This record gives sequence, C-alpha cells and structure tokens, in this order.
Amino acid sequence: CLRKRIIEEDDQFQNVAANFIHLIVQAFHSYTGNDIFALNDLIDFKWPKYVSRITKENIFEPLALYKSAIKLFLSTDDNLLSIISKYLLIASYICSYLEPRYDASIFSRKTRIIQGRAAYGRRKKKEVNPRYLQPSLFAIERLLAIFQAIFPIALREESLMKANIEVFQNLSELHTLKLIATTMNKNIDYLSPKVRWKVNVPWEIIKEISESVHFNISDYFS
Amino acid sequence: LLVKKYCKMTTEEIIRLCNDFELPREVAYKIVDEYNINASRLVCPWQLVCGLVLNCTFIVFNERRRKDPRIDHFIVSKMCSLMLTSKVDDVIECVKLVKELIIGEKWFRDLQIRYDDFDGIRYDEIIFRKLGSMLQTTNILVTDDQYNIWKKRIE
Amino acid sequence: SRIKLWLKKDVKNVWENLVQLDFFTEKSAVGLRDNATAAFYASNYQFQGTMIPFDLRSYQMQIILQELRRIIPKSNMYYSWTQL
Amino acid sequence: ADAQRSHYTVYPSLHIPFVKLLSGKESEVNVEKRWELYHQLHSHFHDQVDHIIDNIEADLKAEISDLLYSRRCFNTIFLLGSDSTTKIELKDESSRYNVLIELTPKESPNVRMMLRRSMYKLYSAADAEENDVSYDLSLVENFKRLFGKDLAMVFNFKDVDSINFNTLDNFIILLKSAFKYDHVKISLIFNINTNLSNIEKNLRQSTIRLLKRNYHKLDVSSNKGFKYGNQIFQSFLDTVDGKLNLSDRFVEFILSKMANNTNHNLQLLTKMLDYSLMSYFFQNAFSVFIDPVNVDFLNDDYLKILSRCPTFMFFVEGLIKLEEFFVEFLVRENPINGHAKFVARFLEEELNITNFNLIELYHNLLIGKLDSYLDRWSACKEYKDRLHFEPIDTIFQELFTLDNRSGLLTQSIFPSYKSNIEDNLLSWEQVLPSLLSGDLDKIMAPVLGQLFKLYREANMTINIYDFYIAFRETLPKEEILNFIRKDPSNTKLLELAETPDAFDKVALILFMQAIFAFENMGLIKFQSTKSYDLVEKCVWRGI
Amino acid sequence: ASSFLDTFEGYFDQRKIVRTNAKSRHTMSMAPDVTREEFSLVSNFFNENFQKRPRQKLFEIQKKMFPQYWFELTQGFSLLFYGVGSKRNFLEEFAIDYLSPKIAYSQLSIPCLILNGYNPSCNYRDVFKEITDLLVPAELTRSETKYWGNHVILQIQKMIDFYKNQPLDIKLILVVHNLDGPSIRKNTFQTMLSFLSVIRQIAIVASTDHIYAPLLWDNMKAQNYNFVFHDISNFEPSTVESTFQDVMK
Repeated sequence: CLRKRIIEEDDQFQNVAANFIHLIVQAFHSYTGNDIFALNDLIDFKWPKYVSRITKENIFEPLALYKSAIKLFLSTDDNLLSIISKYLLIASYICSYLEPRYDASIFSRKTRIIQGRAAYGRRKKKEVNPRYLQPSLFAIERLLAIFQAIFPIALREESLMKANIEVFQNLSELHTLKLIATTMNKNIDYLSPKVRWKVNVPWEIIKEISESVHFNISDYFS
Repeated sequence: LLVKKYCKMTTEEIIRLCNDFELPREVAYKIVDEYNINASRLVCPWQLVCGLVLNCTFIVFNERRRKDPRIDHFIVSKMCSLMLTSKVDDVIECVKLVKELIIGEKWFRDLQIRYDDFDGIRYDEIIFRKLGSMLQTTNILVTDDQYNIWKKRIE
Repeated sequence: SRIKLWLKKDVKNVWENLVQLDFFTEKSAVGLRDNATAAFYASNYQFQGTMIPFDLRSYQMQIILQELRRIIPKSNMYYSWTQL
Repeated sequence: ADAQRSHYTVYPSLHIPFVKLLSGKESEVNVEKRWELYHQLHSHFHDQVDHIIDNIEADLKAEISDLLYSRRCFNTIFLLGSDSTTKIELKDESSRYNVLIELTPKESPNVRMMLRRSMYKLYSAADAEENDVSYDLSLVENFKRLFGKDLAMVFNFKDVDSINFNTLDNFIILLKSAFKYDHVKISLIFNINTNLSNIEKNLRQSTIRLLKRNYHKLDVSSNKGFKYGNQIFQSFLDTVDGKLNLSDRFVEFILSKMANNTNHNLQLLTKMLDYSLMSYFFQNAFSVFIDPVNVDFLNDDYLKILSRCPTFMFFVEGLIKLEEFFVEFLVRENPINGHAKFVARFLEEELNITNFNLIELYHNLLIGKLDSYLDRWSACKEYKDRLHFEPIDTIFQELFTLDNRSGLLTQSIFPSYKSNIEDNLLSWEQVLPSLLSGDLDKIMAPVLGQLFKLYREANMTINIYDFYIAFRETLPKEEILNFIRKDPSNTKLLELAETPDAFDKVALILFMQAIFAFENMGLIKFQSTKSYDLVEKCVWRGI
Repeated sequence: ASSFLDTFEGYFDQRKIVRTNAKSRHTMSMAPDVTREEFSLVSNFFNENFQKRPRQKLFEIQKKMFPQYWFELTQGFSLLFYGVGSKRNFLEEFAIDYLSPKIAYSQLSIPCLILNGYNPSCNYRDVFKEITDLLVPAELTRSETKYWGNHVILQIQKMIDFYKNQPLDIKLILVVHNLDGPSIRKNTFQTMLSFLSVIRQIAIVASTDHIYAPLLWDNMKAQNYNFVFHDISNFEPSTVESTFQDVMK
C-alpha cells in the first residue's frame, strides 16, 4: 500500500513508520495497556488508511500527516424478530426489571362497574437503578398480561389480543434464540408451574428493539 | 346518564325500561334481580341496567335481527336517544364491559339455551364452527329465506 | 470539574485485561480443582456465570482499596479516590 | 391392559375422503372429478414450489462458495438469519485436501470434545479420501507428513446463538495456534439468527480483533427482499389462473399471519394456500365447474345455490331498474393476475426495483389502492397511468373464491388455543348438546364447567375447603341422591346413599376428580410439596 | 371482590394483598373423609350416567369430521386434537376403526403404533425400537454414527432422506395420546416426534391436554409438525390417565 501510493502520487520511510508506531502507542496505550498483541492488531488495522493520506506535501511534515490522519487516533474502531417477538421481549424486560406489585398502578386503564381502587404506585422512588443488576424471575401469565397490556390494538372486533398459537410459538423461539432464559438449562420442561422465566438481553439491545417499533420503554424506568 | 354516579333506583323504573324493549316478565325480573344482587357495590346503576337490558334484547330479538339487520340499529338508537348521550361508543363499550360479569351465570346460560342464540348462531352452527369443519356455512351467500322474501318483494 | 472519558465499548477491553491479570475473579468461583475427577465433572457442567452477558457477571477483588491506597504513590492522579 | 403399557402396536381388521355435497344430492362422478381436479391443481402448485426450493438452496450454495473461495488468520463468514440447514459442499483442490467440520451446540459441551470431534472428522475424512493417531491439534501439525498434501478446514458452527460463548471463544483461541503451520488454511462459518452485535458483545475483545482481519457478513434469510415469497405466491396465482379468485381479506390474512413468523415464512405461506385450496375443493360443489368440460352436469340444486349471490342480486336489480347465463360467464379470464405480473416485471426490470412484496401489491390491487401503494417509491409518478388498473367486477365470482369469513383458517391453523379451552369451560352450552339422568342434566352442570365458574370468581389463592363448600352449595342435595338411587342394581351405592352424609361425600368425590383434572390441565397449582390446603390459579380468561 | 374478572386488568386486580384477619385458614382436615374404593364407585356411576346422552350425541356430531381428518392426513398435515375432556377413545376409534382400513383400501391393513404419553414410563428409545421393528430402516454406517451422537436422531434423519424418494403411501400410523405428557413433553422426545412428522409416509395423530402446550413448539418444530388444530371438547372424565396420579392426597 505504501509503495503503491508513492508510485501513484530509505531512512525517511523508517521515520514515517516509526512515527506511525509512536502515534499508535500515544493514542491507545490507555486502551491496550502493555499488550504487544493488541497494539500489533491496532497497527495492522490502521496502517493502510494512514498510508492513504500520505501526499507529497505530507511526506516531510509529520504534523500535517497527523492532522490529515486524525480520525483514526480518536476512536479504536476494533469491532466487526417479528412484531409479537419484539413486544414479548419488551414485556419480558418489564417483567424482569419491575416489581409485580406495582403492575396495577401502570397498565390498568379500564373503567369499572363494581367499586374498586387501583394500586397507588410507589410512594418514593428507590435510588438503585435496577437495570445495573441481574434480572428477576417471572411466570408465564404475568408476561402474557404485560404483553397484551402494551401491544397495539364494533361489538365483535376483539380489541385486545389473546395469546394464540403464534404468541407461544414466538415465546418458544425466544427461548431457542437464548434471548429468554430459565433457571433450568438442560432437561427443562416448559410446562411445569415451578419453571420461572427471565430476560437476558442488555439494556441497549432492548432499547434498540423498543425504538425499532417506536415503543417508549424509557418512560417506564423514569 | 352513563357518566353521572351514585344513584339509587326502584323496581318501577327498571320494569318500565324493560317495557320499552318488549321483553317477557321473567327476563324483566332477571334484570331486576341482577341489579339487586350488585346494589351496594356499584358505582353507576345506569350502566348496569343499560347493559343488562341491551344484552337481553340482543338475544330475545335474534330471529328478527336475522330477518332484518336494521333491528340492530333500532335498539342501539332507541336508548342512545334515551340515555341523553350523543355518541354511540358509550353503549357498545358499556355492554362489552358488562358482558364479562354475566356470561358465567347460570340463568344467562338457560336464557341462551331456551332462545337458541349463542351470541348469534344456533347450536348446529356453533358446534361445527368450534370443530373446525370445512362444511360450516359462510357469510358469502344470502340465506334461503332472505332470497325467498326478496322474490316475494319482486313478485 | 475540579482527562478523556472512555466509552463502555473501550472499557470492555481494560476489564478483560484486569480479569486476565487476576485482579478480579468471578464470585464464589472454585478455580483450579484438586484432582482430575472433579475437574472432569466441572468441565461437563455449564456455569451460570458463563451464560449471562458480561456486564452483569459478579466479580470480587483480589486487592482491596486499602492495599490500593498503601502502595499507589501519593503524587498519582487518582490517589485521592483511594480513601472513600 | 395395553392402556397401562407405555407403547403397543395394533394390527386392525379390514375410496376417497371427498364427501357428497349439495345436501347429499351430489353425483358420485362429480365427487371423483373434484378429487382429480384438486389433485391436478395441487400437483401443479407443488412442482413449482419444489423447483423454487431447489433454486434457493442452489443459489445459497453458490453464494457461500463464492464467499469461501473469493495470510495467517481465519477466513470468517457470518451468515445472518441462518437456520443452519444449508448443505455446504467444498471445492476439490488439486494437491490439497478440503474438509468441512460441522459443529452443533449439543456436540460442544466443552473445548476438549469440540477439538476431539473435529480431529476425528478430519482424520476419518482424510483417510476416506486418500494407523491410529491422537485426536488433537498435532494431527493438524503432522498432516502433510502423513497425507502428503496441505489442508483447508472449513468450520461450520450451527446454532451459535445457542452455544456457550466461553467455550466457542476458547475453541477459536485454540484454533489460532494452528496458524504457525505453513500447510494449514482455516475458514469459520457462523450461522447467526439474531444479529452481529449480540455476538460481538459475547466474545472477548481480542477475539473480535482476531476475527476482524478477514471477515464477510452475508445477510441470507428466508424473508430477504421478498424474492422467494413472491415466486411462491406467483406460482399459486398461475395455478389458480382462470378458475379461482382471491378475496382481499384472504390476502390480508396471508400478510398478517406472515408478519408474525420471521424465520419460517415460506412454509407458512404454502401451508395457508394449500389449506385454502383443500377447503374450497372439499366444500364447494361448483369445483367441478372450474373447467369448461363439465358444463353439461348442472341440475336444479345448482341453480338454487347459484341464484343466492349478492353479485347476482345487484345484476338483476340493475336489470330490473338462467343456466345459459351461468354457462356464458366462464369464458372470462379476470386479468388482474396478468396485470400484477406485468407490474412486477416492470418494477423489477425497467425501474430496477426489487424490494417489493407481491402479496402486498396484490392486496392493494384488489382494494383499488395501487397508486397509494406505489407512492412509497417516488419513481412511478411518470408511469402511474400506465401501471394503474381499475378492478373489474365479475358476475358469479363468489362461487369461485378463496376467502376467510367463516373463521375456518383461524380455527384450523392459528387457533386461540387457551382461549378456546377457557371459553368452552366457562360456557359449555355451545359444546354439550341440549336435549335416565335427564332430570339431573337440566339442573346440574358438568363438573369441570361448574367448577371453572367458581375458579373464575375466586381470588388468586383459593382455600381448597372453602372452594369445596362453595361447590357443595352449588349442587342440589335432593336430585343428586334421587339420581344415585334411581339405579337399584348397585348395592354399595344404595348403602352409601341412605347414609345422611351421602350428598357431601358425592360432592367431595366429584370435586376432587375435577380438582386433579384441573391440575393435569394446568389451571391450578399447589403451594407446597406436602400440603394440599391452598391452590393458586395460573390461568386468567381472556389472556 | 374484583371489578375486573378476565383481562390483564383482572389478573392485576385479583392479586391484591389479603390481610391475616381475612385469610380464611380453614383446611381439608374438617372435610368428610372417604375410603379409597367408594371414590372409584361414585366416579364410575357419575361418569357412566351423568351427561351421557349429550356426550354420545356430541360424539355422533364430531364423528362426521372423520373424512376431513383423513383428507388432512393424506395431504401431509399432522392432526393435533385438543379440548376439555379425555381424547383417548376418540383417537383410538378414529385411527383403528376408520383411518387404517380406509387408508389400506385407498392405497390398494396399516400398523398402528399407540403411545401413552400420560404414562411417565414412556421412553423414546423403546418407542423408536418399535418404529425400527415396523419400518425396518437401513442401519447407520460408521461414518453416519459420527462421534458419540444420538443414534435415534441420526437414524431418523437418514430415514427422512430415504423416504423423501419413496411413494407417498402411509405405512405407519402414529397415535400419540397426551403429546404434552410428563415424559414426552421433554425436548428429545419432541425432537424425535417432529422429525418423525417430517416423513410423509407416517400419519401423526396426537393430542394435548395442558393449556400451555403450544409453548413446546418453536418455529423449527412447528414447521416439522405441520399441525392442523382441531378442538374436540367432550367432557370425558379421563379415567385411564387418572391412574398415574393420586386422588387421596
């Protein structure tokens, strides 16, 4: 790459190579530590793009070469579902990270013929940020109730959504994709009432899922 | 009348509201008893009497609704002009709400058996509907008696 | 308010290096087994700390903050936060 | 008794399933000809469908091969949206051996077993193509010393999302040690079902830096760009061309049910279309009349059941304001399918637009909203008048139409299963028919349905004795003992009935058989391992 | 004591907090105790006489659906029956008295393998031993056995590749009572049965009893099963399946 760009545009070449190595060290020593292999990887990834910014004006002034090739000394850059399934994952996150006894204070919106009062809610908010810790375990029916509480919609139109074959098939698939876990991992029977359920996705993944369907999950944690 | 709360009624008003919709006396006393057994734990008796009378007049008049689809509109508009309510979502929302508090009860089951309605169809239709029969009837073609009364209209 | 802040994506690598250099260890981990039979039993079991995402794994320190205060030099940048 | 056995075989004692329609007055040869018409249409559909399946499998093999064959790193391929059923075949390199090693999560309990299965597969395949060795990575080291040629290993990891990522990471780092040998080339294939970031958060950063040196993402799902679902729907429309119509509600049902399945769309589409074809040929008596040979076998029942059409209603109302008329309107073609074919061909060829759903396009063309569907592209403003079609209305179309108004497709393929269980248990009039025990059948409900109403009105934790007391109060004490004394041939029953606590004992026996029936069904659970005093309800109706 | 009964609101409403003064701590100790055999006597009478004429009338209604079930089986769909009540007699009489000789006549009986999934001792290896006895599949080659693989699953996949090129004649009828039953709801048994349901030459007639049974099937297993669902509710008392539980407890 280097010689191809010199043709298409020996101590000096050693100078520019050593200056690139020292710039890589000075930019990413706090990231790599004293890992030779990580710095070798970063040098191998960032050498050709740094080569592709070497000009005749840049070949003798290294500060101008550092100014032109600046964006690869700022960041490391070492990287490489249906409607029901997304809402089932959202409801599983809600079930795992909210206490069940506050459920009737949030999603309950139907009018009453019999006299009754809903849950008042939390009297004072806790300062623990529960999404920092491991998720709680929940039952299937609470997950279904929260799923149909927050799923989108004259006399036979069936406004709410029942848990039909498709819902249970999607939940089984979510267990297959390891986006939902149980306490039991081998020889687990799905049908026992002693089997509990938890979500295992990070907060960022469920945020991407919730914003992909334009659902506002961050209201529920405020 | 569905928004105002905390009332107390007598038997005369509810048996008068039965006689608007032309229901027999046993069904009328069943509306009376269903209003009575849920008296002290109720917020709006008007919604309960409205839904009970509507649910019983959608099952007594099942055959006339089959013969004439406008009968469904003549009942939802008779009480919308009686409840002092402009829009039409309140009555259907109210009857959908109160359906969940009556559908389990025994006399509602007996009233469904003795007039053969089952939320719209006879037993010989609903058992094949639940069985998943390919030979169940479908709402693409008109019925035989509808075609006959049309031919009587034309001739 | 009184130094570059790194993002979680880049702090992941430093976290892995700190686990690798035996500064952190997994919570209630047995570690190296005594004999080959118990090690063979442990290799055929899937541990719960290896199936959850890395940001929720429980860890414990091999060095406490008082020992950290003792031999980090007084002129270091982060020395004042070794006291709590 | 074989009912107390776990399994038993039966050799029982010892011509078409199509039944006689038109209230039992169908011809027998009409039934047979309907059977042959269903068979020829179903065969004409599935020949195209299996050809399409062969095409998608061949194209996927070719694309994976072109990625696999295009220094000291892996050749990494991430197959996004992969269900791990793709056959991968390799190229036969001259003076080199190419081996494919498949690894499932069940075959990967730890790194040792993963390496041992990989080296057994490598040694077995190499000796099959060309003394015992130890199944470790020194076989990779001494490969050219035994076999005389160099090695290319293609690892195909199936169901990565289900694998232990610690074990996978350690196996990758273990394979990295084989780069120090000149005769070794390693490729990795990762079948990924969710996305790449969910697996990059699960590996080490050093592993991500290792895999980034030579990697290729390739998004191959079944529901990718609708190139294959539109082919299957077009095959169905070419099959039913000139004989059958599709209602817009049927097509929107197809769209709605296809939206709920992601990994397996095409089998659901074929299943739904097949069941609709079965329902039409099983139900409709005019299925004989989809070909013009059978125009000489119409009777009075056919004229009675073809006269009840709303299109015929509107046509004779317009004429005011039979067999020859019914025969005359078979020559028409209904060219909506040809118009959809032309629109799809135009959009794929002239406008270079491939991201479209022919099922959605057919739905909008059936409604009359093709322009509002085409507005999403902002490239057909100059050709909307060329591409627009008015939906022509055809007489007697209701007798040749695939539709879902009865709820048959919903009950058969995607039922509200638990809701049906709940509705049957709460109602039971719509299940049990109305007609010795005739006096008790009018008064007493079936025991499960009677207990379910008390279950529904109870709270989330039910005291089992108070539940029994309520169930006892629901029963009549007189008629139950009368019905149990109506049989005089049961001496122990007649002895028990004269005891004064017979009503309570009978109620308890029926109640307990219903309680463990509910326990087996999953409605209730017990809040102990040794006590039977409180139950919890697990099932709420309407969910 | 709840304004909402049966929605998500009824679920949240009926999980209120009950005080200890309203706990109603009556137990089953103050219940009329019975002996074991009079339970069986009363159950036999009340299940042989009560609501029996509606049950026989209802069974006469749903026996008209048998040719539709036969059509669905020869078109490649498995039958999953569900509903409230026992389905053992319906499935036995449909498969043995109706389906087997009519399939044998239309293909011109058929061996019917019956699985009792309500039995906890139902083991998939002996079941597959009976399938290998009935269909006699080609044995696995040494390369096909792989490296400590599951021999049943590998053999079934080999039968799938074999039977993909056979005539589409039903040569085995699998009747699975209680597909969601305690030993058969496990993942290996369900995997075995869905891969068996892939084969066109085996007709699958299965039933389920648990209300959460569709949770067993993900997209691969639901594709392999190819289920047409049929609600058969008949209020049968489930006498045979009750023998593997206890009622005195």
